[PDB]
Amino acid sequence: TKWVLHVDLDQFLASVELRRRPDLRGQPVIVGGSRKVVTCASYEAREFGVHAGMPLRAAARRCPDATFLPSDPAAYDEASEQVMGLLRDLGHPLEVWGWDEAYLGADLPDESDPVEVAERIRTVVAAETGLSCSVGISDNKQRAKVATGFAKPAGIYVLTEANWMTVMGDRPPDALWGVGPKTTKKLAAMGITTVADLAVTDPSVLTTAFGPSTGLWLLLLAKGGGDTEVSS
Repeated sequence: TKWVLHVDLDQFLASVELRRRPDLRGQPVIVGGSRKVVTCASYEAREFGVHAGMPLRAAARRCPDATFLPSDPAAYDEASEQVMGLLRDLGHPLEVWGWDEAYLGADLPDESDPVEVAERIRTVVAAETGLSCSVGISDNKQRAKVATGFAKPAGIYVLTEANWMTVMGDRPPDALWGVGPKTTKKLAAMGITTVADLAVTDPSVLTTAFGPSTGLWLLLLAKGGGDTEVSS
């Protein structure tokens, strides 16, 4: 059996800063750089509606008691390379995206539980770097990344054909990875508001609205499919 695991570091920039400044643990921390915007908001800060991308002044308005730290890219680079090297050295095909994400493939004995590979990944990363990460598990990239959302924070989650529709069916199309807000507004205008509805929509409805290939890709995503090749 061929599996795909997606690894995502928890509140990466903030976590790296907390190494350098332990006193701040458990408190609203906001990292800001490049007019300056939020580059990473700690989970505590997010409870106040603060999110990556927003201007710092607007962030201060929402979380007056937060501690603002200057962005330090070179430390984030270093911290990421360490983690990525650690992932690569496990021997599986690996594909790195940005600083905090990676997809890795694992061809496993039909009986082996993939969750064990995920528990070792979490342990290695935590033991060697102090950082927590979450791991999504499936048989393609997109579904694995969606699985990661349910694993947050500091967790592991498995999404396959068995539980896919039960977990996703009633959610809006934008819960799918690869389907954004603009596409889901266009879909709402055509009377399509859940993943289950999109999954059984007639191909022609989608292809005339989004073109021949995009129409079909939306069906594949909604059925839980996606890219299967990781390739290092």
